[PDB]
Amino acid sequence: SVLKNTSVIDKIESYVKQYKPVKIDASKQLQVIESFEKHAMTNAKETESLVSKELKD
Amino acid sequence: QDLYLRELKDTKLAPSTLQDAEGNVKPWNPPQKPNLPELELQGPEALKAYTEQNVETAHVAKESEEGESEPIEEDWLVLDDAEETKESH
Repeated sequence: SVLKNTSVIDKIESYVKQYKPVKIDASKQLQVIESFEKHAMTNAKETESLVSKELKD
Repeated sequence: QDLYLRELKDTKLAPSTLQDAEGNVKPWNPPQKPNLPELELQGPEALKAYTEQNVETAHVAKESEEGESEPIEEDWLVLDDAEETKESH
């Protein structure tokens, strides 16, 4: 309303509203992210099993 | 009194056609119409950029992917390199 010669704001306001759903998130990592973890379980438990055995040994 | 009324009347003759009405302008040789409402209506967007930021170009964000979802050829190499580091660690 500060502009008495508006003529574009409704177009611009609609332009914001038509692109109001800009873009979704990208949660694509659901197979490789845990593959880093599957190596993480493998090596950590390999280490933990060894150190637990060796500390008593 | 009249000397104010007549100049008040004068405000209803010379500038009445200027902005109060749209009868162009008598004293001026250049016209008043093809400057502000057609040439300078795009003037604000003749000062800024057109068809890129007035349209505003609502652009889809460029999508970035993960590490190509190829763990086997790097995780073991990282694991092999982890052996190299921990010897130096």
